[PDB]
Amino acid sequence: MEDELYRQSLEIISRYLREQATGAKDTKPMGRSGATSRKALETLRRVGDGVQRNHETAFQGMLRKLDIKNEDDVKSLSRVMIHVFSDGVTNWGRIVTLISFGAFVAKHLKTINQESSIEPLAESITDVLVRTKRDWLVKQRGWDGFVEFFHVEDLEGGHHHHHH
Repeated sequence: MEDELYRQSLEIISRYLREQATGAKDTKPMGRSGATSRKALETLRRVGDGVQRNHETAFQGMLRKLDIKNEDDVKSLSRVMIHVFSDGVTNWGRIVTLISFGAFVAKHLKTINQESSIEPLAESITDVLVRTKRDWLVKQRGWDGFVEFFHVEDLEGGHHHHHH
């Protein structure tokens, strides 16, 4: 029921959530795009951790009244995930914030034994991503554009904001 682009992104996000949940690094290969998914994953984990550090005090504020006890709560998280992009602006950092918050909830899920909820949660992250940022993903090469924007394997700058 997915797209090729959906499966690749789903795999990347799925791994990061499982790694954060298990408190360790995973062993699986990267989905579809060997290099793109690799560079995307390592960038996601390094910057996502930082986002969690500064945002943790904020996320816990909602997480306490959320507490996912079944997939239906994840379906509710989807509504929040949509609002995470409702800023109107671009900011690839929000893409990171989406996946980072997903991992932040995922680690809580494994803590409460709800690991089965983590995977459909990762699908929810990818679902909203592909639902609203579909065109941006392919047009700006999403993951390839993500790594240059945050300047990991980049040597130019990535930043080139133009409004019209």
